[PDB]
Amino acid sequence: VNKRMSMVVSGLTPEEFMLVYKFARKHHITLTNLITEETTHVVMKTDAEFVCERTLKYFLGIAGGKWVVSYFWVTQSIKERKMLNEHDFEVRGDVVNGRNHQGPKRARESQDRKIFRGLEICCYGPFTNMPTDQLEWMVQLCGASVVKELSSFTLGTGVHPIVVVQPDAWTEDNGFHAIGQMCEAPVVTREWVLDSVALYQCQELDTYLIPQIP
Amino acid sequence: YSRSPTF
Repeated sequence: VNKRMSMVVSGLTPEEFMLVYKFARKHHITLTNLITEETTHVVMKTDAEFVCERTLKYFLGIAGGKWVVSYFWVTQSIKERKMLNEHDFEVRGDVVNGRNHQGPKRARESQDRKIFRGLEICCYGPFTNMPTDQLEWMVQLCGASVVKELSSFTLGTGVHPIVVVQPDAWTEDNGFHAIGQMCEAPVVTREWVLDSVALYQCQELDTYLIPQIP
Repeated sequence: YSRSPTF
């Protein structure tokens, strides 16, 4: 069948979005507020060097191997009144993981070798600023298998379980340290997932590990 | 607005 251009925007003011809306309207490009499997283009606010902030749409964009391109793609296409090529405007990095890590490009090219493949991940709440099912969708897009309960982890030397938590979300008790007594798997911060996705390369769990009381 | 959070 025909999968058609379909955009979402991120990090744009309500104003800048209007320009995109006009752009989408002129060229009859589908524009939506919510990102989906169908979405092909994620238009990010960036600087002159195509570096951008890390938003939910940014992560999901890369994870889905979609076109993650700069807002300049839209404005420049307007200034030339033509549909410019995405390749020229693909974001090269973000503020956090490097300004040219080429995460988006690698994500487009590694859809047969997903980073989280062969892993089972449980997103152990609570979290903030990012719905748990969105985080779960993010890993799922990256080949990881999602697990709801710590007791739902699949056993076997061939399956690797990972528990992901956000320490800042917990309150005044090192509860997150007590998880290890519930099941044996590595407990890592949400940053591990976010860094891995942004670069679209599976980071070593070392720097993200959380001390589990015996 | 209620602009999207950043990580």
